[PDB]
Amino acid sequence: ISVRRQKKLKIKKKKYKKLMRRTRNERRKQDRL
Amino acid sequence: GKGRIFQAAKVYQRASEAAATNIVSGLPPRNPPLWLKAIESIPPAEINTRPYPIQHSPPNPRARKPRNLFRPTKIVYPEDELRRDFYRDHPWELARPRMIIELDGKDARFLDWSKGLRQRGIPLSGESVVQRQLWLMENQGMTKQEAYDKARHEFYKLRQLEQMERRIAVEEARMVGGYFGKDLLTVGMELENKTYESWKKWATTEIARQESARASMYTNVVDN
Amino acid sequence: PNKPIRLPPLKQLRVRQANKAEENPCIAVMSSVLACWASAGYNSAGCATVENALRACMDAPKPAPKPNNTINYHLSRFQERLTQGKSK
Amino acid sequence: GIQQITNMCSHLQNASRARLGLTSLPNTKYNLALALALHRAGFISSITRGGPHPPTPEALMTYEPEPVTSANVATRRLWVGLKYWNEEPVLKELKPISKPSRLVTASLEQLNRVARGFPAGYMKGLQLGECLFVNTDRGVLEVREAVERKVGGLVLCKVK
Amino acid sequence: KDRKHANIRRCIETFGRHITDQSLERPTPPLARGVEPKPQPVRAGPDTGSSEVQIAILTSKIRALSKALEGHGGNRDKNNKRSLRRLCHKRQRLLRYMERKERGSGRWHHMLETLGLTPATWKGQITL
Amino acid sequence: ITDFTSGTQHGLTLKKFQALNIPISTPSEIRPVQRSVFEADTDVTAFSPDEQIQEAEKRWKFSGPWLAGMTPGEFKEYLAKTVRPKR
RNA sequence: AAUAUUUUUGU
RNA sequence: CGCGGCUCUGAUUAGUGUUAAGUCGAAAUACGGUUCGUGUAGUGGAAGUUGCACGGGACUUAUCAAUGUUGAACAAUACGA
RNA sequence: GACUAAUUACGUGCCAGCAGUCGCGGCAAUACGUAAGAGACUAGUGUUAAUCAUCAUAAAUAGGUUUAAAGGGUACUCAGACGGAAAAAUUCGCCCAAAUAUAGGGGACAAUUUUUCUAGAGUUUUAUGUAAGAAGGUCGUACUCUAGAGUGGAGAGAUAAAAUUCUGUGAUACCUAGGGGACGGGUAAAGGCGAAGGCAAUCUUUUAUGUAAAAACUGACGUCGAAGGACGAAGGCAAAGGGAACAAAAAGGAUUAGAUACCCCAGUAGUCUUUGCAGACAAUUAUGAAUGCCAUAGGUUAGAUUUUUAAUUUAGUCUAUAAAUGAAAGUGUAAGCAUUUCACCUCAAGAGUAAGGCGGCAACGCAGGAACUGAAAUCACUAGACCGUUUCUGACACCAGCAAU
RNA sequence: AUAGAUGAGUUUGGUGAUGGCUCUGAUUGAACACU
Ligand SMILES: [K+]
Ligand SMILES: [K+]
Ligand SMILES: [K+]
Ligand SMILES: [K+]
Ligand SMILES: [K+]
Ligand SMILES: [K+]
Ligand SMILES: [K+]
Ligand SMILES: [K+]
Ligand SMILES: [Mg+2]
Ligand SMILES: [Mg+2]
Ligand SMILES: [Mg+2]
Ligand SMILES: [Mg+2]
Ligand SMILES: [Mg+2]
Ligand SMILES: [Mg+2]
Ligand SMILES: [Mg+2]
Ligand SMILES: [Mg+2]
Ligand SMILES: [Mg+2]
Ligand SMILES: [Mg+2]
Ligand SMILES: [Mg+2]
Ligand SMILES: [Mg+2]
Ligand SMILES: [Mg+2]
Ligand SMILES: [Mg+2]
Ligand SMILES: [Mg+2]
Ligand SMILES: [Mg+2]
Ligand SMILES: [Mg+2]
Ligand SMILES: [Mg+2]
Ligand SMILES: [Mg+2]
Ligand SMILES: [Mg+2]
Ligand SMILES: [Mg+2]
Ligand SMILES: [Mg+2]
Ligand SMILES: [Mg+2]
Ligand SMILES: [Mg+2]
Ligand SMILES: [Mg+2]
Ligand SMILES: [Mg+2]
Ligand SMILES: [Mg+2]
Ligand SMILES: [Mg+2]
Ligand SMILES: [Mg+2]
Ligand SMILES: [Mg+2]
Ligand SMILES: [Mg+2]
Ligand SMILES: [Mg+2]
Ligand SMILES: [Mg+2]
Ligand SMILES: [Mg+2]
Ligand SMILES: [Mg+2]
Ligand SMILES: [Mg+2]
Ligand SMILES: [Mg+2]
Ligand SMILES: [Mg+2]
Ligand SMILES: [Mg+2]
Ligand SMILES: [Mg+2]
Ligand SMILES: [Mg+2]
Ligand SMILES: [Mg+2]
Ligand SMILES: [Mg+2]
Ligand SMILES: [Mg+2]
Ligand SMILES: [Mg+2]
Ligand SMILES: [Mg+2]
Ligand SMILES: [Mg+2]
Repeated sequence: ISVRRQKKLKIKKKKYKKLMRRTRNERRKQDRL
Repeated sequence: GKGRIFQAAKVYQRASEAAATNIVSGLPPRNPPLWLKAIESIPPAEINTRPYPIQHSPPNPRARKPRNLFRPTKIVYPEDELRRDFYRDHPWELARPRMIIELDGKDARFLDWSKGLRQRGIPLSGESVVQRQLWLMENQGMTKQEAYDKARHEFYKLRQLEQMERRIAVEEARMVGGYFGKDLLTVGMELENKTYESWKKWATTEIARQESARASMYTNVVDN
Repeated sequence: PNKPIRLPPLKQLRVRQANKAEENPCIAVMSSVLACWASAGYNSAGCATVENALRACMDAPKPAPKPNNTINYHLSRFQERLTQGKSK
Repeated sequence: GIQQITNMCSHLQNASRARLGLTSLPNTKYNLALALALHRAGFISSITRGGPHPPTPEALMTYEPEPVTSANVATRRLWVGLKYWNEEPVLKELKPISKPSRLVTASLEQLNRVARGFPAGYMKGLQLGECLFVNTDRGVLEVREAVERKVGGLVLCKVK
Repeated sequence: KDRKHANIRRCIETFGRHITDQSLERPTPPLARGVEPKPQPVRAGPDTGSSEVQIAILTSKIRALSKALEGHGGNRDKNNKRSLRRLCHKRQRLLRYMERKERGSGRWHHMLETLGLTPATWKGQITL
Repeated sequence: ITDFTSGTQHGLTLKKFQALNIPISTPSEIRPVQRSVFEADTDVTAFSPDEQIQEAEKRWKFSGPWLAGMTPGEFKEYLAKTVRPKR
């Protein structure tokens, strides 16, 4: 896999890792950890 | 694939087919090249086929998976061991120049080593001692050392006379009014002078050069 | 210790600067002048003999260029023989 | 086993691809069977078993091998003479069919079809120059020999 | 290391097929149907390759290593945890072969009782 | 390419020495006694197991090495690989 | 030889 | 009647796809102007950026201070660009 | 319009519309709408939907995974597939050979089994060599802390330049005497060692493989290996220690249009020790492990043999090639010719995401879709252009000088 | 059953690959539009 295409996966995994933090407390209230 | 498709061995097969028929259908084929019939009955030889090379020494029998089965082997004779023993005992025998340029290849036809060291066509050198030693060692059933001594002493008696001739031949020529040129001892010394002088020029030039480096280390530009 | 390796196949076996680069000699004399001023002084008498040498240097004519070195030509003859071969 | 015939098929190709005059093969009852078929078919020159070193080429046929007992059976080997003609090997391809993972058995009714350039089963038709070897009760024969003897068996390899 | 090669000499002297062929009553396996015993050539040296000697030598290495892994700081040696698993598995493949080859011969029972090799050493799967 | 070089460095050095017309004599320890080298008594390499030490002084070509000359490592290799396997 | 200011954008 | 499954719907709320013509920066591709990516842990409106180890899909992209030689005289009927 | 057999004119002007795919239409459109001509099928003709084939496009026949979708982090290993030599019994597998063939024949191969064999795989004979691993201890250069009311007496350190900062409560610099933690200079190499991860000061202790040479011994005991279990870098969580140095965070000073940043003054977790959890990596040779085999050369590592000078030779590793192979780059102890076996792939994007579930203290890991939207995504190479890219070549391009705006 | 195995348009500045999509062939217990 080229480096240009690897950066497409890099942006997807970061925005997801960044999303699971923001909604971590909300998922803890509903018992969805 | 840096190589190219060489079809040099099929120039006949290819030319024979291109000349069998005519491109213009309905006409007889024109005459073929002048060389098509000359090599009609002289096909090429088989190339690029690795055979089992000639074995100049008994191959290792204990090897169960031997390699290099298609590698030419070294040519070693019984004389190779004798040449090394002699020339090592007589290192300066190599300084005596020897010509390895053959004239017609028919040199081994007049060599009868049952007569002595002096043979026809070849000079008296360490080889004549080796060939004489190998003969006595094989025919007369002598040992390596026994044959070596006999063939080695005959070599000295012949070389001694050679050095005695140079001395007497010159001394004999002057007794009747015969003069010669510059001997090798004098010419050799004159050459050293021309070289020694050139070294002296190089020494004085570098010596003076180093003085500048010694003085340039310290600084005295102020001129106190 | 190991011996020199057999160079890989190169495009060209050559030396960048065949003929040595000559350094301006008068630049060395100037450095000596600047040394006196640093230690002795500017309007002094110790730099007299050194300042004169700097004027005589710039006045003298520069040497002539030396004949180019033919090293790169001989390196190109024995490249394929000395190295692994030529690459391109 | 069939693994030996597969190794023999690959090696004979690599040897012909390298344009080697002689070729060695492990001395086995199965390898000698196919070797005799290749020789009887005209692909290899001769077959003589010997030690780890090839016999004297000058007296290949006249070579008198020593008995094969348990004291030397581990060192014996089959020495095959490869053939090259018209700047081209005579045993170019030796593609196998029956591999250790699967043994392909063909019937007489199918070999009769494969012998005339028509597929049958997991095989394909034979074209000009091709050749198919079959291991049967009467030895490792050729598809045209097995068709004449009216027998089927195990397909070993296809030779071009 | 000195005991290692001194024990290897004990194993060859205790389980050596050249010593057990006479010290045991029925060392060899019982003959099969139609099979008759024949004389075989004598050995030119000590028997050091038989499964009995090897299984004993692996038992000497398993004890020296398993004892070093249970000593002080032995848990921290996480790289030799594989060395032990490879000695017990290597011994499992020789016991699994010698079992069917010896067909319950007396020479096979002398090795088990002497070394204490229970069925858990070769019969199942060794998971350490 | 044929890696060659001029051979006069040793070819003429032999012709110079032979121009002095002097033989080679056995070394003498310090009554000058210049004995020739090529003589049937001294210049001999073949021998038999009958000759004792009294004749070994004449020979010049020995098969064994000179102990005092060999290095400590070259001596070890001799003792182990040439002497030990001869008992 | 071991040096390093800043300098974005283009339907 | 209870438990479990399943379908629909749900204030509120999240992600992603598409849509030439908006705004804010300029992260990548050249040494991309702080080498870029992998993992992991933080951090920032956003792309990003920071620590730690790792990869080259980046430096094999490498090209002389060994400065390069009186290596056996000369003359002859030998030798003759 | 081309695929697809068959042309012009006028009108329309990215509007109206056409379209199965690529596409056409922006004022002289063979592609739209009319008129004419032309090409074809015909009581049928087109369109929509569907199925097969196209598609080797889930490849049993018959694929593929270095750089294009796709090799598991690792190999010990249960099951399971596959696997020598020369004979024999049994099955009658396989073949004659079927019709799901009674009963026979043939014996190469196949399955179970038996007896022998040594070429595979193993054992012994302290190899040599070696940063695999572990325990208990130490050594040293530098750093840092304390003290000597030391010497000396105004600056130091930082950066491209500075500022925050240090210093008259005596700093930096130069010493003396006590400590205190972690680090590993040279040697050092294309070198080596382990299953991988990874392992480089030193002593003792301790542990499994591997390699060379000969002999001896066992006698196919072998390879691969789902799952389980074990091991698994840095970072991280948990507990107790340690804390010199470095340094996420937090915080300040500059740079800048702005600057969270790159740079700087300082600095907590953390890095280290011990006991557990955790299991993700460009865990890489972007190349699973293993067997058989194919022509040379130049280095290099640990051995062996020898006429130990220098050449043979075994097992590794690294460059450059031949045949060959490949999309090519290139490989050429393999990315070749073959084989075994496991894992994995089936257009892009959504997505390694959602839901339920499992593991974990947590962080997260394992497993793993579909809807919506597309006709392309994607690889290597070729020639250019560009480079706050290298080395050069021309030009008042620049420097310098004079004149001018 | 021995004649039975076939391609085309489309990614790129361009070449060669990879990999889809679409057309070409046959058909329906078919529907619709114009007849
Ligand atoms: K590169
Ligand atoms: K049978
Ligand atoms: K002080
Ligand atoms: K190794
Ligand atoms: K710091
Ligand atoms: K664990
Ligand atoms: K090599
Ligand atoms: K989703
Ligand atoms: Mg990929
Ligand atoms: Mg530790
Ligand atoms: Mg633009
Ligand atoms: Mg709602
Ligand atoms: Mg960046
Ligand atoms: Mg940028
Ligand atoms: Mg950058
Ligand atoms: Mg990074
Ligand atoms: Mg911050
Ligand atoms: Mg780059
Ligand atoms: Mg047309
Ligand atoms: Mg297009
Ligand atoms: Mg129209
Ligand atoms: Mg009709
Ligand atoms: Mg891998
Ligand atoms: Mg895993
Ligand atoms: Mg992975
Ligand atoms: Mg039967
Ligand atoms: Mg036996
Ligand atoms: Mg034996
Ligand atoms: Mg063996
Ligand atoms: Mg040792
Ligand atoms: Mg003071
Ligand atoms: Mg310390
Ligand atoms: Mg590594
Ligand atoms: Mg070091
Ligand atoms: Mg295995
Ligand atoms: Mg597993
Ligand atoms: Mg950790
Ligand atoms: Mg930790
Ligand atoms: Mg803590
Ligand atoms: Mg700040
Ligand atoms: Mg650690
Ligand atoms: Mg790693
Ligand atoms: Mg595997
Ligand atoms: Mg290495
Ligand atoms: Mg290479
Ligand atoms: Mg291939
Ligand atoms: Mg996908
Ligand atoms: Mg997953
Ligand atoms: Mg989930
Ligand atoms: Mg280019
Ligand atoms: Mg101008
Ligand atoms: Mg100006
Ligand atoms: Mg004006
Ligand atoms: Mg392009
Ligand atoms: Mg394709």
